[PDB]
Amino acid sequence: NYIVPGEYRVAEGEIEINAGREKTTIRVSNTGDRPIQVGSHIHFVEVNKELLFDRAEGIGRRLNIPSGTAARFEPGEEMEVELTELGGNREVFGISDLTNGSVDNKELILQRAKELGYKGVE
Amino acid sequence: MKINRQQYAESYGPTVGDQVRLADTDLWIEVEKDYTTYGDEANFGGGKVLREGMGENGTYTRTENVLDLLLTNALILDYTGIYKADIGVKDGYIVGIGKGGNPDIMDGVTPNMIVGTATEVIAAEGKIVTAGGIDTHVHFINPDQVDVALANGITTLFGGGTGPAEGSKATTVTPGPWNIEKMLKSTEGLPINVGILGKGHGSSIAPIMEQIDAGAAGLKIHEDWGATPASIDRSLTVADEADVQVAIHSDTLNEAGFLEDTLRAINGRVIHSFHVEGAGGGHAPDIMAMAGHPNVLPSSTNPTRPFTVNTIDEHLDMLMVCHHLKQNIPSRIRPETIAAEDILHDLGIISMMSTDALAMGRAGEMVLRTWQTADKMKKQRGPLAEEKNGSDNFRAKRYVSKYTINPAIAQGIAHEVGSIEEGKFADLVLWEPKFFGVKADRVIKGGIIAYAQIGDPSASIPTPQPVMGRRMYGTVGDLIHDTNITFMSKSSIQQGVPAKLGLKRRIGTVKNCRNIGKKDMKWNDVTTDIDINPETYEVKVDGEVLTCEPVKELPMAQRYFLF
Amino acid sequence: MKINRQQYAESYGPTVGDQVRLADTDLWIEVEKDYTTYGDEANFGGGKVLREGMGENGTYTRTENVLDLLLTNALILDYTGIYKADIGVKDGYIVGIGKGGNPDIMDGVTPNMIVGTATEVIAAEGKIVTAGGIDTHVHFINPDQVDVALANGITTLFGGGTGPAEGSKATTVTPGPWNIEKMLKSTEGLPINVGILGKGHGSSIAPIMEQIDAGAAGLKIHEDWGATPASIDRSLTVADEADVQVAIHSDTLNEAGFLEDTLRAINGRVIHSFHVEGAGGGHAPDIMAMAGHPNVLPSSTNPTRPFTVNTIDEHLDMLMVCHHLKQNIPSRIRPETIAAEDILHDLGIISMMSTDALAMGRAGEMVLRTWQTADKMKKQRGPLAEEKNGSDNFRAKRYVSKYTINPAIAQGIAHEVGSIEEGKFADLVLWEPKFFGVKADRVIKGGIIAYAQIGDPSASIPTPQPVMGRRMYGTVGDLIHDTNITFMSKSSIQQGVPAKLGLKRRIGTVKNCRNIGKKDMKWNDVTTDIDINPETYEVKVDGEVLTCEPVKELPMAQRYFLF
Amino acid sequence: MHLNPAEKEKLQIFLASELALKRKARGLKLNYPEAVAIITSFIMEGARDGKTVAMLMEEGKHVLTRDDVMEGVPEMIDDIQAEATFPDGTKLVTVHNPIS
Amino acid sequence: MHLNPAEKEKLQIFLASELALKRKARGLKLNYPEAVAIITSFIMEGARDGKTVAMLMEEGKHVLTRDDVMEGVPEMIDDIQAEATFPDGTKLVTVHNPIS
Amino acid sequence: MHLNPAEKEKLQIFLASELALKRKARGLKLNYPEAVAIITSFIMEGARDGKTVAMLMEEGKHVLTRDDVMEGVPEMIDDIQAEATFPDGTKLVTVHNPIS
Ligand code: NI
Ligand code: NI
Ligand code: NI
Ligand code: NI
Ligand SMILES: [O]
Ligand SMILES: [O]
Repeated sequence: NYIVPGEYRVAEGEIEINAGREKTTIRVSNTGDRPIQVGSHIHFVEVNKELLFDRAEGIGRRLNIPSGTAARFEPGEEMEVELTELGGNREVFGISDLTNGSVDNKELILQRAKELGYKGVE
Repeated sequence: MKINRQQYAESYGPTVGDQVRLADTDLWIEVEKDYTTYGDEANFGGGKVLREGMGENGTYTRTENVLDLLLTNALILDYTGIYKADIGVKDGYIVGIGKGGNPDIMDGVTPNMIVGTATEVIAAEGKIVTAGGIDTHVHFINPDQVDVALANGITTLFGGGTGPAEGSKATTVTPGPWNIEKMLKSTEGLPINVGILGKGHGSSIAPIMEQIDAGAAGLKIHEDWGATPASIDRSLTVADEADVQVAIHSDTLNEAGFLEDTLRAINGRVIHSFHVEGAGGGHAPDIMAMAGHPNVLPSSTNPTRPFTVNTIDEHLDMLMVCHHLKQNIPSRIRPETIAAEDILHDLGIISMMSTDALAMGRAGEMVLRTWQTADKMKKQRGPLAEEKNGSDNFRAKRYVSKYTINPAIAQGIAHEVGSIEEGKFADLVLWEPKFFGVKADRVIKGGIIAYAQIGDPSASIPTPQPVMGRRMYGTVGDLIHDTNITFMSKSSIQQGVPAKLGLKRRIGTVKNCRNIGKKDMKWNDVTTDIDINPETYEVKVDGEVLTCEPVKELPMAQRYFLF
Repeated sequence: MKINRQQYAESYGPTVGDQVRLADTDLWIEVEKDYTTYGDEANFGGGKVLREGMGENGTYTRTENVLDLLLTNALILDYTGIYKADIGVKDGYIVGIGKGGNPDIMDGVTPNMIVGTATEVIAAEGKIVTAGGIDTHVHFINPDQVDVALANGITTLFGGGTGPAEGSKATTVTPGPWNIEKMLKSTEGLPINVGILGKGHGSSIAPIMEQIDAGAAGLKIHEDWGATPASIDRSLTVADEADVQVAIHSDTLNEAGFLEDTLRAINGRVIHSFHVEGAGGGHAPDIMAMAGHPNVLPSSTNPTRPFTVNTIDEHLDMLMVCHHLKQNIPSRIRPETIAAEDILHDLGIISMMSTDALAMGRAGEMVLRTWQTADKMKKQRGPLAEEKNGSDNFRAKRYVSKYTINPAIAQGIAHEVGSIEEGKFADLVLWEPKFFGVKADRVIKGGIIAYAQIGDPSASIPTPQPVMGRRMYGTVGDLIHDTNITFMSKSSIQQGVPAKLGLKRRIGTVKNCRNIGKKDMKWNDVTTDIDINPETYEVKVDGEVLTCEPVKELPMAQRYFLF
Repeated sequence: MHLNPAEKEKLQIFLASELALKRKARGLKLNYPEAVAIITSFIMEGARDGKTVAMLMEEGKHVLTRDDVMEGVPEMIDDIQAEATFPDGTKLVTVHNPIS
Repeated sequence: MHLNPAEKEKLQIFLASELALKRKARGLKLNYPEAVAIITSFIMEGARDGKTVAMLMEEGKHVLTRDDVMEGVPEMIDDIQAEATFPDGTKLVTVHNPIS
Repeated sequence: MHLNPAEKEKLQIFLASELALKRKARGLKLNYPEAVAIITSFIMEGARDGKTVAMLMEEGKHVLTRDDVMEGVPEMIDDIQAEATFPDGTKLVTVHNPIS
């Protein structure tokens, strides 16, 4: 009976994000001496060079976290993250210039990654 | 990974099935559907989604399906539905309602709603978004009235007047070619859409028609100019030829005829009946019977809305004042018709609200009183039969229609304004639910913000006190031209009146208002036999007695207002 | 006949060797030279010198070397010197700095500074005169911000925004051709010079370049749009081809790279680094190292300026608020870097001030905080080595440069504005010494007063209460067009954008900003190795530790301000 | 606060009424604008208190009397009108001949 | 006086706060704008007194309590922000959840 | 009320003076604008009282003394001027060096 102006009465239950897309768990280390936060929608293979992880497993993927949130890595911190698949056309342009086209081009992405010193390529 | 609903709603705004309270009323609206793809919601800020190569496309030029503006996560309340969507705007129009972002990486993106380099973002998560209000009973008496209207979410003023001249103070009339020209030029400086009514009075065609040709968007028949059978007939002949609307305030005195005489003069033609209840004017005591006819588009003005303990006293007050202006005031102010007017609104028999700004009505309280009325009817009658899920969605759509789509339809301007639909002009109002219908957050005119509740201009951020309504960049310099529409008759546009006067505003064409009726009033389309007892003023609808009582208190009042 | 110095200064303003206190600070400026001929000083009023046949020439038409306006006896404070001279203006530009009057009868009259029938007089004896301030970090969020900027002596706003849209509220960006067009038209109504930045974001050239062609004067890279290596690279390629400046707010999150990655993307190209200290945004914790590089033009925004006892608490406040807007806020606000920023200003390592108006900075406090900073450094470090005569002239020139000439140079507009030099536009601010840097006396825009602290408009004279800032005739009707400049890219001017939009303001060309660096920053030209310890945030300059402390009180504060 | 235009304007009426009441408290006969301000602000504060329109129409005739105002002021003021937010929304109060 | 734009605007906040305090003194539960005005003016007068930002952040949570205001008003006010001139220049005070 | 532009503006001076007087009453040394507001409003209320221009020119030198104001404020204020409606119409009062 107490009135809170504009209040919500939300329905029961939970919202599943990124439903029906493959998920993948990987370990990632911040080998740098400064903190790194990573947003929900950056193509994961194109993150800061000093993050060490299996770069191949970042291709075609992004963090499986609520839209608009970010994972945080303190200097030296190693931790697991869960990834989900990119959707739409599964193309990436710009950001770190590793892809600039289909995410299917795995060898091309890794060759560019390795040449520029993104840690964790084969 | 799942997000519970409470946290979901506080980050992205509510989703299907969630309900939101309108201000401090007991009305609840429920999200009917949501265009989003869960986990691909758009949002803007540090480490958020609308960033280059991510939710923002880095490839496409502005023509390539890219928006000028995305409102993210809006809860739309409209005659067309109550639902969650992103709203995309381009060239000052709504081009897409759906899901905005980058098809590079996101599923479910509406093809013409790409966020690109050219896109501005307004975050509407947690807000309600409605069409701008369309006020079709405006007296142009004091330019200060425009900000009053904007602050309560009104974006179009239709009416008449030359300022505080007695003609304009009594009637929504800009009389004659020269007054109309002068006010079209004045309009160049008013940050709101405008349409101007000429004097619907004359016994020859030409003195009337020449006002349409000069740029009027419609006519007003008013008793104070002689609401006689001749002026009614000539005005409707003019309107049928020019495709504009006529508004009527009929002969309260019953001097040349009773209500049946006015209907006979109208002769089945379309007409907008102003303040149909009659406190605002019209055949005493039975004008309100107008609202049962299929050719009548019926509006209320706002001071009778809704029926409260002070209503009669203040209207008796208002009648004393008219006597003191010595206006043939020794019947007029009737609790029976004002009470009934509440119920007729609820039943969909009166289709429209309007202000009567500065003549007998309040420029900034059309939207406010619409919701107070809906809330009072829920309290007294309970949920409408048509409701379900425990929401008030049906009543909310019937009421939102009264001040958005229905006035637009009646005026012949619904192709441009009056609803959140693709292809319509981007007149949009953002509301915090806590202020809904009371004080608008941001008023968008033609895709640019025109007015906003915003704080100290010297501060590090815009939220510190004092937060008040202020004109924004849409109103400054030449942008006032591009963000606002002057509505005009087809003949004045064909005859080149805009160029002849130097008008720089967008010119809207009035059309398709001779070929409509009551059935075209969205959610408010009821025709019926209204009986008003000549001796007791008792109101019947199809033989059934209508009865209500006034309330002592309203929501959307003393919790909000400093005076 | 001789006049002692005290009386001389109180009639004509000070002369060589005299010193003046800046407001209530401990800073003293000393007159370095004087262009006058003693006994032939110009002045205006009953029985004074500028009268026909005497100090006013009665012979010459306006073209014959005659001024439109003479400021008499001005004490100029400028990067070019602190000195006494008359300032002559014609066709809205400064044409002569020297000695004005009538060569008929006076010695030493600068040949093009004749007072004739066509000449207006402003008495500047006893005033300090500076260039108008150039604010290159403006968010266009609320039009009320313009008078705030004028009242503190700012005459040019460079930045971006469409009003209180979240994009504009976070970033100095007007995105895309249509938003840029709309804001150029809005600009027609704003009584201040303006230049607009587009969104410096994209992975193809064309979506970015099309904003320059539409009329943008520069670009802004902002982390909230994705400050990635791609957007940095594409923006600088665009800027190198279009000859406009790019401003950067880098990736605070270090998401795609650390500071060294951003420098690598920049690749030795010119860039303006915004709020270089980093509280305002940028690579945590070390962004401030930007300010050591020869290709970086570094500015501060104003809320960290200078370092005080409340600074951190209020910024911690500001971070809470960002968390509540839910902006990825569980490092950022560092006493070590804010303290160091004080000293870097004093050393000439940070070249520019700016506001960050309404996003994280105060529209009316760029000039105010510049002097508070200079004053704090004198109190803590003492006179700079370079000083002599006991004056603060060297520090005053280094500091005045930060908000006048250096922003102009960085933006590519110093041929028009940014200093009191012959050939430049007559944007001039008069200050009473007692109010210097706090509240401007009169702001001149293009040779006409635009804004003034002036009293009761109904009074017999203009000085009775209440004295407040008010817009003057320069802002009214069409004169607003002639007294203010819209700065635009060469390509938009070449493509006829002003005519295509109907712009009537003077159009300024942005140019010569790709071929500059740190060395071009007047009095503020230091390059060095800045080290920021990743663990302790300790700041070193060429291996030497930088350390300062906050102060409890500032001048130019509670003595002056009603709130 | 979210002040709308009328809320901002009406602060002025309260302010003028405070000024006038100080003038009355130091013994001055009040003038035309002072008198109007006092009675108007009385009405708006009355509505804020939750009184009815009918109550304020009566009470408004007894806020100032002729001995409180300068010669001619009673006859200059034929009516005073004010709109304010009552518990049941905005209503108009007109006080006819407030000072005899 | 040399009033700048903010100084002129902020006089309004002080005025609204005086109005609200009179309303509270005659026994009314305060509304949304009245409550905001009171707490805001408290902050600006506090800064004029020379208090610190930290002090005003604490004190601002104890200027009005729920029993001083109408139902729902505590929950309508999530924060109150004000900028004012401290002895060390202009600073921003934000008071989170000022009324419980 | 029929307020003309000056009447509306001058309400601000009275308001600033009320604010300043509250600040003085709680023990603060007054600043430049506060001091100006106090002396100006004193003059306008004086003229409303029916004092002469000569009286207000004298009295205006004794409304605030140096111990009432911050360091430097006496020397910042060389004159205070105000126009107001005397019983014989609008006149200008100038108070030279009001604070020593
Ligand atoms: Ni009518
Ligand atoms: Ni009307
Ligand atoms: Ni920034
Ligand atoms: Ni900024
Ligand atoms: O009306
Ligand atoms: O910023």
